[PDB]
Amino acid sequence: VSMTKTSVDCTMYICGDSTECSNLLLQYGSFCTQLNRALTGIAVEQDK
Amino acid sequence: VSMTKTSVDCTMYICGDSTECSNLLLQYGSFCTQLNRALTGIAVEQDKNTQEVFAQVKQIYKTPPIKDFGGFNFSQILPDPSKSKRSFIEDLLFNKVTFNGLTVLPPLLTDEMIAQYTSALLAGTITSGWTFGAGAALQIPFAMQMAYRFNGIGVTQNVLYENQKLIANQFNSAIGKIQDSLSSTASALGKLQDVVNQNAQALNTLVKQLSSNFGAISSVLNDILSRLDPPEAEVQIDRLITGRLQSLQTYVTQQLIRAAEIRASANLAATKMSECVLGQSKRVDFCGKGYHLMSFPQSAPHGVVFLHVTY
Amino acid sequence: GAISSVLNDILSRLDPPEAEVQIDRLITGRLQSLQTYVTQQLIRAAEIRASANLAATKMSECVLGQSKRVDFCGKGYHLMSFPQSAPHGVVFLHVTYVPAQEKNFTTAPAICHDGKAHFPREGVFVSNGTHWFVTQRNFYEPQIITTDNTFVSGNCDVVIGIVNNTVYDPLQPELDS
Amino acid sequence: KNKCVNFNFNGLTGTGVLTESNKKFLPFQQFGRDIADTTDAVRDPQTLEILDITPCSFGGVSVITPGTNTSNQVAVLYQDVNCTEVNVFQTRAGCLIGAEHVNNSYECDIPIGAGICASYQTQSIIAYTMSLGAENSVAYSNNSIAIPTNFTISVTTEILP
Amino acid sequence: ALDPLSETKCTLKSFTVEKGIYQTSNFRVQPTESIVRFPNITNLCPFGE
Amino acid sequence: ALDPLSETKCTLKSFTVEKGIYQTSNFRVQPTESIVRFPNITNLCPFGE
Repeated sequence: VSMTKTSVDCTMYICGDSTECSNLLLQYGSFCTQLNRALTGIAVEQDK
Repeated sequence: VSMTKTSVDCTMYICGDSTECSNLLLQYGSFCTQLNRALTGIAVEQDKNTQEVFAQVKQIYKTPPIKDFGGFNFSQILPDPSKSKRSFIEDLLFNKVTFNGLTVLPPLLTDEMIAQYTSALLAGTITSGWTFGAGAALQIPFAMQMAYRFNGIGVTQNVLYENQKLIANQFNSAIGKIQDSLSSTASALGKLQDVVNQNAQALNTLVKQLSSNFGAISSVLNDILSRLDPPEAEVQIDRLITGRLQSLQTYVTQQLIRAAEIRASANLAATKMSECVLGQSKRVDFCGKGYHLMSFPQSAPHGVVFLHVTY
Repeated sequence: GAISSVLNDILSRLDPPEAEVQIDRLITGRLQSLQTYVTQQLIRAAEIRASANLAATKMSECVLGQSKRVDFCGKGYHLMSFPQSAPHGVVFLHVTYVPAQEKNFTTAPAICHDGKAHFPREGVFVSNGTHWFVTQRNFYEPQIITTDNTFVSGNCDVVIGIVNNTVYDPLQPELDS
Repeated sequence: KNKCVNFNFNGLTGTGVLTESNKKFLPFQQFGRDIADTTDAVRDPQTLEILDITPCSFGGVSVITPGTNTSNQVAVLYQDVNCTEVNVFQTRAGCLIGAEHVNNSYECDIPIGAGICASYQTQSIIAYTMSLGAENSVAYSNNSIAIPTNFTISVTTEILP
Repeated sequence: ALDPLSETKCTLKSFTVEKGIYQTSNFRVQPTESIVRFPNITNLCPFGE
Repeated sequence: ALDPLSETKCTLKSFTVEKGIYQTSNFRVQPTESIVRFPNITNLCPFGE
């Protein structure tokens, strides 16, 4: 029925505690945010 | 039932009319063509979902001119001949739902034609009942239809004929509450609002990714060609190609995943339209809470609404 | 984007420290191809999994038994299903009961014999313009309306659209005999 | 104006159909973008006038044709393209060249889009509104009923991969 | 490049084409002439002086 | 960065906030000290040699 609700932060996984890394990751744009939308979207779906 | 048919040109998106970009884009093989065949496959599938749900009968059934259905007022569900003939509820369902190579294809079956299929199935359940879904349409009085629908749930036919006026007031009042809830509660169509917004967010997010650099000196191809030489421009342009190419692979991947969700929901609505609407289903809680008598179909933008009459 | 699609050409043409740059492009390019192919197969796996559950549902429900679901087994009232194997699939032969010929008749919710309303127990009352009979909703079979083929309840004043007819009580001619 | 031409303004460049509109930018606003950060309108630097950036007509070129054993006559569809920028019938999906529009509605054989379909009939290709089946005014009343006198055992072929 | 019928044969990779609609190519209106626009050249330098 | 109410607006890109729960940011405990520990400095390397 339900899966393991996981919310992997796109920034911390790719750039773990790094501001220089984060500035490079902003150049990709929604490739970071869109993964958070889906992962947060899955967690809401498992509750449904 | 269906999604927004969006055929994104793989070449125009990655390469904004840049010959140097296209020459490098061809080096990636058929990733460009595969993205087009996937979205082209989706757009054909959204039409199949519309056909399996709405294009269920090969005849356009019409109601008689005299609106005498044994006390059941279907004026709020039948098409309005004065208004794109749609019912008063359908008018609420349509009103309560809100460049760079992204070709938004139209559907095969238009909204004015979707309402005609629903009116055909609606007229069939009213005039023919459960006989037009199995074979030739056999007219039955609606008071007689509901009697055997009561018998299908363990209720003897005498309950209807002895309380035919009761169900008429309950049914007509129940339809009235639906119009009040749809007109008052804007979140009643929240199911379809999430679908059109999800496709809109992915579509808008797809266009916003063109402004992203993906590690390149600039997101615009013309700036790279103007700033750097040809042998140097190919490196930075490649970063935008591989960056924008993976964006389409992401968008196509999400749309394919969402297509499976709408495909499953369309097959669910296809089972309801083919079982719950065309006839009477003994599946408990399949047509919603309560013993299912019949279900009247209603159209909506890229969706379908069922009015499950339950005992 | 590499100098050549063949790995042997890169290793032969370019030096070791320069070959890794061009070989990396073929790796990420061919890896992206596999990630694309596997992503599509996992998606098509969801499509074939749905049709497999439908086929399994349309096997165990339609072949192994009878289903009252409309349009679940072909077109019409389901009688039986004979499955037929196919390459990487299955084909069902949904045998259905399709009414073809029809005729218009006059009916009523009940009949009045002695003031009480007689409802149809299992079937529907019909009329050929001269006499009243009872038959099934899915087959025309004129049967004389008896006390066993009907159901007594209420009176004839409450029922809307009720008519008058004579009910054949089997005790009457048997008692008179 | 009103021509698909490449443009090079003060700060922004691109390709699209230059055309005026009724919009009004602010005195300092020189360019304009849509919700998705795509340039949708600009102000001409020389003349103080607003100019919308309509994209050049683009879309897929679909070919409507019957079977090879039927005939070699075909029709072309320019998706989302007006017939003035390609006897000829303008459809909601695009400009359909090579098909005669017929008022009589027939069954959808070759689904084009937006309720429009085509078929090879008496010979050439025709265009028509998608017919949703044969009209059947079911005779309904509070006393009539249809009971089936005969039936046919039909065997439906359901294919499921 | 003979006729639209042949485009379907090359797109579908089959001589025989079935009754239906098939996407063979894409239509793209090319730019007719590059249009360069810039504000009027005001505040001239004092090179003539 | 004003308040959690504003954090939802820039997250959802909507002025009107709807009823519900929304993830807006990521809590990250910042480091307190700048500890840099190294082995005992006994001898110096002979770069002069």
